Amino acid sequence: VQPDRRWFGNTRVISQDALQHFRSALGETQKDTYQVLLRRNKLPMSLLEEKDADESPKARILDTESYAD
Amino acid sequence: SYKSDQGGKRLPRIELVEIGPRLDFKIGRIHTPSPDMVTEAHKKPKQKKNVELDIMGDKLGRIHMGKQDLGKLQTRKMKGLKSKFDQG
Amino acid sequence: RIWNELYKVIDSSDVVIHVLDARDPLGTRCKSVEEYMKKETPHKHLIYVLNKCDLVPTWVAAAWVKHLSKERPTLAFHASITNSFGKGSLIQLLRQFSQLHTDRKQISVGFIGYPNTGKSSIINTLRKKKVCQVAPIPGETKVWQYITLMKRIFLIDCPGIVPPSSKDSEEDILFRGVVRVEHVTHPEQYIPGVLKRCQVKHLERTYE
Amino acid sequence: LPVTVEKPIPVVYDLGNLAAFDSNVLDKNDLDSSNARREEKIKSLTRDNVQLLINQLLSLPMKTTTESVGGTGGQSSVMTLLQLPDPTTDLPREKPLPKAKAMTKWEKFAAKKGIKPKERAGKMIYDEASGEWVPKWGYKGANKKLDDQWLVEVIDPRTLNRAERKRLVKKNEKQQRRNMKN
Amino acid sequence: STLIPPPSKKQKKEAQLPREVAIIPKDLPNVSIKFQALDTGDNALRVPGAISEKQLEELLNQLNGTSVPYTFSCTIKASDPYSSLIKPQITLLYTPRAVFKVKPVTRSSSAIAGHGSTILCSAFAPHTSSRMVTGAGDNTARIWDCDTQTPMHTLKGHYNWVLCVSWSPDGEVIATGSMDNTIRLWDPKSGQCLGDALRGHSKWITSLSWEPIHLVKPGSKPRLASSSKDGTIKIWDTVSRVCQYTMSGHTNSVSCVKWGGQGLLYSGSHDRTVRVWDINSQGRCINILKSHAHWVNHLSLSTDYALRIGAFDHTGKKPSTPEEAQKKALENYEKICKKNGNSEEMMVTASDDYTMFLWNPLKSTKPIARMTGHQKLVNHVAFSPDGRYIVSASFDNSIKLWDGRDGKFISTFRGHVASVYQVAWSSDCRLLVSCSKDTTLKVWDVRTRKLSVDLPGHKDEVYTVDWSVDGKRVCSGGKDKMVRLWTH
Amino acid sequence: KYTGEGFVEKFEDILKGFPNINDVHPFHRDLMDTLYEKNHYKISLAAISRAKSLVEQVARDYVRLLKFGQSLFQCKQLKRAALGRMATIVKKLRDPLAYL
RNA sequence: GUGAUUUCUGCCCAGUGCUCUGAAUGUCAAAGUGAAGAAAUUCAACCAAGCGCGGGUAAACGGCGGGAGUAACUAUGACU
Ligand SMILES: Nc1nc2c(ncn2[C@@H]2O[C@H](COP(=O)(O)OP(=O)(O)OP(=O)(O)O)[C@@H](O)[C@H]2O)c(=O)[nH]1
Ligand SMILES: [Mg+2]
Repeated sequence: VQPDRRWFGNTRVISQDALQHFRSALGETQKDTYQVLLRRNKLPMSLLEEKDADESPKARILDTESYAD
Repeated sequence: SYKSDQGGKRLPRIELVEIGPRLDFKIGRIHTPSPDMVTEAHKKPKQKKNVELDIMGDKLGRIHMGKQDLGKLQTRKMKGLKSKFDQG
Repeated sequence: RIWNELYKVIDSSDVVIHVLDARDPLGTRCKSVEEYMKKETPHKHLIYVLNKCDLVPTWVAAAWVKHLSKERPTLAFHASITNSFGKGSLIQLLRQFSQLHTDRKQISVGFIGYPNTGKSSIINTLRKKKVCQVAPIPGETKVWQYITLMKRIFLIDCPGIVPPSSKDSEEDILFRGVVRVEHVTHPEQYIPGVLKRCQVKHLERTYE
Repeated sequence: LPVTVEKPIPVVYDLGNLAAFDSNVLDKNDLDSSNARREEKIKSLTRDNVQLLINQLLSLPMKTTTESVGGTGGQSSVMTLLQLPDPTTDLPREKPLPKAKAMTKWEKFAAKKGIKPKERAGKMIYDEASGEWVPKWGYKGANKKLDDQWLVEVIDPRTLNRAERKRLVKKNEKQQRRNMKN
Repeated sequence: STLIPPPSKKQKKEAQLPREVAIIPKDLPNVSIKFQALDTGDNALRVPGAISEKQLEELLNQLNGTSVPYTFSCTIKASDPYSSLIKPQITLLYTPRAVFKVKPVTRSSSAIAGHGSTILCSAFAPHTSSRMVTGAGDNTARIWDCDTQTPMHTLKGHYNWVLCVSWSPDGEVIATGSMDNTIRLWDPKSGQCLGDALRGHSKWITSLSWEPIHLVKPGSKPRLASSSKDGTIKIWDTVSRVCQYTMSGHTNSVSCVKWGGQGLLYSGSHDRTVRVWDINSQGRCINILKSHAHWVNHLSLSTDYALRIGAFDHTGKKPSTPEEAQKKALENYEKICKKNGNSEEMMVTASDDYTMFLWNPLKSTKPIARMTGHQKLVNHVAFSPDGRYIVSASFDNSIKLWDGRDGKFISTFRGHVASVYQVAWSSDCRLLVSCSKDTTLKVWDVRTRKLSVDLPGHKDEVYTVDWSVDGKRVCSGGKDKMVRLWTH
Repeated sequence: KYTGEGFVEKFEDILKGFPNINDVHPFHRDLMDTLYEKNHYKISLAAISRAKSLVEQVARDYVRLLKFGQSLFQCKQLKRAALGRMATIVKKLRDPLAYL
């Protein structure tokens, strides 16, 4: 493997305007039962998920009283 | 442009001022384009049915089910649906 | 041995059709794999075909197509070779699916469902000759089989599956025809179910 | 005071050029070269048009951003810009469209059979003794190595090698000229 | 980079038609509207139509008898301020504006060099934005002339890190709580060691707090309050430099110390319990509140903004005598606090169980509400200067905005990609800046719950953020050993 | 396969022996609550139940991997990898197995 | 070719697919006849073959999304 300046270069940046646009365009789906998918347009999907919840999951009790306490 | 008060802060009332020049023009001789050159000078550089690109990317396609008339399809004449074998 | 044919057909097939029984479709539905195809293979299409439609009234069949067409396309069929119903509707929809993938050199469509629903009979009526073996006994087709039509679309039939639901009966599998009734041991303990499902008026006219 | 004004025939717009096209009725005996009230008519029959045009321009979609100064592209967060549609009037080009499709006989030979193009990955090779990556052509290219070798092991052979390279270079240039003449 | 999908063909052919210019037609078919305030006022039956939204303001001024500004809204359904009929008898709700506009903070001034280690804490002077203090990972603090972007008056005198700096609420002295358990005071204009290092704690100092000016004896100076990892809460008078009297209620480390408007210190600790001390009772805790499940970090009061400046309003003036000073400070506190006429200061708690609690420790010992919805620990919480908005930051990259009166949920501010370490309000309670574990700082516009600007320029994490009092500058700094000032 | 069954069977006897503090009787429930800390009691058993599924998935995957091996070396390495991941799943239960 | 009988109007109101008693004024390379004005230019008429006109054919090579608009002339159906 030769040395090169690619490899140590960023490849897939994205900006805040695109992030906000795509995130706002995931609560307007309106699925059609007669449209089928052909391609999916690879996107960073772990940044556009996470609709708001109301739960706030349980806290870890093991960090205060382990078991010998 | 000045404040209007008839159209809110969006649309103002505008005013013009004449700066220059100020010319008149009368027609002289002309030389008109030939048909071939006219058809060769209006060219768009060249840079899909049922296929659409959604927002988010998402190349999608329509499938267009037909019309389905079940007025055909004579249902099978099973023996229990024939009243001839009625046990009375 | 057959769940290894299922995933192989799903892998090789561009478009899947899930076949149901017009008598009771919600029992033969076999959801259980649509969650899979949705999670791991979203680029596959999965339409419904509801055949054996000449064994139910016409309003029943229309109602079932309507109530099923709120998830997938769900065409309605009747598979004989000479006298069929729906062959043109299926052909002129496979032609659409083939035009959409106009740069793939061929498309494959796979038939899946419970046993004894008519997967082989649909291929036979589409092609108009006896291509794959059909028989009233459940376990007829055992391995997958390729079959060509139109030079650009292949059809694949496979054996019929029953998802291993750890509930819901031992005597429901019987009445969704899966078991070869020659092997159940005391077959007289199941007749109350037949009396419950059917009508007295209908049962009185067939024996007589 | 009114930001609006009515005209019988509706003005046509080209927002892609910021242009209006009015086709209402003029008065031949108003704009004559000697009429006193000439400017007070021109400047107003054009001012109503400009009013309609600003009304139309101040209602387009706006494009905001969240960047800041230094942004290599353009606008920052404190600039709203109007998204202008495309022009419609067919205005002629100035040069014809570019098309030059010659096959040069290599694109014919390579395509009769199945010679595909190369991946065009990199320019370096690996020299074995020494232990460097020694551009194949681009700095002391592996070609120009028999030139400064400290012995060749058979007229000077290195100069003959240079001549044999130059012959192929000139042949390639001649082939190119011939293809371009075809 | 990743691109927004391009517009289609039919959309391009659509975008050329004539398009939708509004006209404000006539337009006074008059609707009877109900002018009603937020607190209690419903003041009284007027029937206007489509009139100037700045004339509604004048209506209210001449009606309530002052000619002030008023913001408006309707039908608290989507609760949005002819614009009431373009989309669709109708009521009207209003709030006072106290107009003092703060332009956003967009650009970036010079990246000031400085210490030789990371920068831990930073604070702005309460009287002018021209000076500003930073304590850093070396054994020193520094003062910066923000007027010319230059250093000044480095304050040597510790021998371990400086973990918190505070500028007294009169602009007279600065206090530096350090790692070595000393506490030192310094003169702004000179830079000399004002005495020796106060001490008495066995482990490091976590937080400091000052006596609010509207309670200090005129002719005297405010006092201190110091938290320490050992668990003690110590008081200090800055003339005799004597430990007045300590408090030793908690058992684990204590995180933060406050000082209320009636003389009630509040303190949350790593013992999952919030205690309410007292100063008129020589320092015996009168209330213990145990509601959280994990330990507590960064308690925060409802008036901790007004209590931070003490008669130095947004106009940069000064007092000449404690007589006028005390009246100005009382006026400030009443302007901020008096929304029913009582001392209705509330408290908000932030703990490692993802949930915050809304206390009114005076009226009762029960929480008014339990604010919940985060998914990781909540590191920081803050009240609006006018007290009717709570903002909370958390290690799950989000920020949440709650209605600060009863504790409802309003909105979420997404946009960071790493943990949010702290947040900060502006003077007019309309913007909000925030710093994060990744580089960028972000400015949010609360009036619409969106992102206004996103400013990078640091190179490593960012630990502090401080907006000025008159909104002129924003200071930040962190792991890259540079100070940074952002302006408009 | 044999070691997989071994660990799974050592865990089943723990998951089927303890008395399921929820839905027994609101007297014994509260007594065991004041005696063993119901939270920790349920947490340790959920830890063991989770390990029981992790081990089974590891065993299931590495058999499928082995059936494509082409030499004694590679097959042996896959065996050791599987047993090591099992051992490392188990060695994290030092605290729950000591409380239980 | 098929394989008793009974079923077998099959995805083709597909006419450029497997043929021609039938055709046309839809077009039409280049050629040739008419007009303007000094002339390049522009326009009228005549037109070889394929493509729109149509009959016809049943195990039937291989070839295919349907229904409208009836070209605001197209650079091999650039469309809607
Ligand atoms: N009444 C009626 N019976 C049908 C219809 N279609 C198929 N059948 C009967 O149902 C049985 C279907 O057998 P198959 O076509 O092999 O069904 P399958 O078991 O899903 O197909 P395999 O993949 O070969 O196993 C046959 O005995 C047919 O006689 C129908 O449309 N109507
Ligand atoms: Mg079968």
